[PDB]
Amino acid sequence: ANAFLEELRPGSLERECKEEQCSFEEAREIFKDAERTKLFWISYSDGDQCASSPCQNGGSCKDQLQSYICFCLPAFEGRNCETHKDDQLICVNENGGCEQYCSDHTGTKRSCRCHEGYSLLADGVSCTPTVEYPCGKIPILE
Amino acid sequence: IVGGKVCPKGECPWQVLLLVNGAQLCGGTLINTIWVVSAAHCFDKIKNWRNLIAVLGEHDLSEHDGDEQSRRVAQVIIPSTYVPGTTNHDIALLRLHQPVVLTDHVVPLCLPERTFSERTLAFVRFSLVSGWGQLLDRGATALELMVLNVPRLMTQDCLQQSRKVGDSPNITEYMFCAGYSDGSKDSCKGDSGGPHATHYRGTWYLTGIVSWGQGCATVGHFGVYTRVSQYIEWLQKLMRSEPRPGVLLRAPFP
Amino acid sequence: NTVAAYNLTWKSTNFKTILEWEPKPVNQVYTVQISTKSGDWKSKCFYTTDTECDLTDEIVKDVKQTYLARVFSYPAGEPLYENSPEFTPYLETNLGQPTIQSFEQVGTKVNVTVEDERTLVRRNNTFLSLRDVFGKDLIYTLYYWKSGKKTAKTNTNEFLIDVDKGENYCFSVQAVIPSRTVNRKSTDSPVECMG
Ligand SMILES: C[C@@H](CCc1ccccc1)Nc1c(F)c(Oc2cccc(C(=N)N)c2)nc(Oc2ccccc2C(=O)O)c1F
Ligand SMILES: C[As](C)(=O)[O-]
Ligand SMILES: [Ca+2]
Ligand SMILES: [Ca+2]
Ligand SMILES: [Ca+2]
Ligand SMILES: [Ca+2]
Ligand SMILES: [Ca+2]
Ligand SMILES: [Ca+2]
Ligand SMILES: [Ca+2]
Ligand SMILES: [Ca+2]
Repeated sequence: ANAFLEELRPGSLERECKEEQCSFEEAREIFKDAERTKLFWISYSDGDQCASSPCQNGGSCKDQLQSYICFCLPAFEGRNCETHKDDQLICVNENGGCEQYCSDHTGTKRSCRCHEGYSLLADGVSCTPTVEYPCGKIPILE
Repeated sequence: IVGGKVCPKGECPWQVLLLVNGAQLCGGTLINTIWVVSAAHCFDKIKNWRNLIAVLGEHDLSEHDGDEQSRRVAQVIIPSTYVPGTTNHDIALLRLHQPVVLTDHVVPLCLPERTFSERTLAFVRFSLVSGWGQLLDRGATALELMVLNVPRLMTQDCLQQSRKVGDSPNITEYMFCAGYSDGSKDSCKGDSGGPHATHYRGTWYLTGIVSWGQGCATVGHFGVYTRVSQYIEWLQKLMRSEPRPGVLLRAPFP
Repeated sequence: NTVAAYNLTWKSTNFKTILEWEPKPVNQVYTVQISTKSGDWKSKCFYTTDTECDLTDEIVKDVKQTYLARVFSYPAGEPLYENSPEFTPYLETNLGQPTIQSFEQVGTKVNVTVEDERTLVRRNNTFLSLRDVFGKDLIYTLYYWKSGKKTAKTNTNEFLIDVDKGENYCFSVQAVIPSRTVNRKSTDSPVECMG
């Protein structure tokens, strides 16, 4: 920034650009050379994208050049940590976690079922054979 | 099978061997103790209808190790929409006259329900294909059961990566492609009707019936299989129906 | 009816990989699938109205693997779909802009340090740094002026250059993966000068 009698003093990157906010001329007045001022400026002007605080649900944000990078906690994902993995429990997702049959539900949680000759365990997703020779099993290997 | 391996005795327990007048006909898939799924095209020029035998527990065509069981087939049901000599709706359902006995070498493949197959089993890449068919185009048949693992394909891809043969029959919504385009591996004549089983979370399901292809393992052509998922309820409705007299039955589809 | 998606682009930096595509949904929704050349297809972004999908958690399970993805279009009232180009994380993911951690003056020699910017690759909940992922494949390049433009190279995160005990030098670094022929160099960091 420029004050009454400050520009009588030679430029300073801390004082003028880090301490105070400088302009392009002021920076050029320091680095002197066009390209040197360019190189500094391309980074000095292409702001902190993390300022809008774009990473939701706990993710951390690393600013970039006209962009940023979000690092999300384990249960989230997406460009801004919007997706909750805990909410993706639908049959079109890993067969809804069901070992065999998965029935999708609107307001209710997905419900697993099984094939004849098997029974749903207590965990609500596994199926155990109810008969000696259940269908999709190779006896010699099982 | 072209480019497969001999399935070890007992590890392809749902494989059935269809015989007519004593001769080797087609493969099949045990779905429970009384029913087996096969291809409609195996019956196109069959005259001896009461001379149809289904053999299970079979592995080596050159020996009887007492593990094999055979039953005569009481009924073969094909969709009324199927047109002999053609490609579409190539599925058949056989009612075994007497129920076989599930043993270590005789176990049925699970017939899944339409949505599980459509949205889940449809996405596991590789599935097994087996039978006692030709070991290569016009080549000899196999004596020991042969298996092959083939990667499934969406029809758009199958169409995008195949040599445009102006006479090739269209791949309909009743079938899917699978295998390789480099002429290395594939099902083959003699395997028709046999199973295409997909493994999922510890259990095997029936996803396809070996149906057709442009010659076995041709460059720029995949083998096509019957999309069993489209026939689940049709298969179910029929397995609940009383035995309509006569061996052949052209049931309405659906 | 629907319209197949198009211009599927992979966008990746420090392993944060996101698939983008067109067009903007108009009476249709999309579903994406990912897989390695010969693995089962995994669905992500179910019935999304967005034209992008975060595939990071999938690609970072093996950054050296090659993945193909597809985008399905469903009518909003086999479906249409388009395959994406292939993407091998390790060779194509962009190296973000580096950041000078410090520049200590040791006698006549000055030591400049580049901080290891974190990648999205995880290990025991932790995020590995660019150096834990690329290792010896990562070369950092220093630029420094006093009118002049000198450079230096290091296969670690630190540089030691001879400064003329008489002036305030300036810096700026670049991350470079020599083995590459695609995205082998990153954008130059922010200029840092000695006050
Ligand atoms: C269905 C109908 C449509 C007409 C048609 C036939 C071929 C191509 C397009 C249309 N026509 C047929 C096939 F498609 C067929 O398919 C394959 C079978 C197994 C493997 C195949 C492969 N993957 N190459 C292809 N095999 C056929 O005949 C056999 C002949 C000799 C010995 C065994 C046979 C048998 O098994 O029925 C047949 F009549
Ligand atoms: C699937 As095709 C056309 O190659 O036979
Ligand atoms: Ca000033
Ligand atoms: Ca100034
Ligand atoms: Ca000032
Ligand atoms: Ca100030
Ligand atoms: Ca000036
Ligand atoms: Ca000024
Ligand atoms: Ca920025
Ligand atoms: Ca035998």
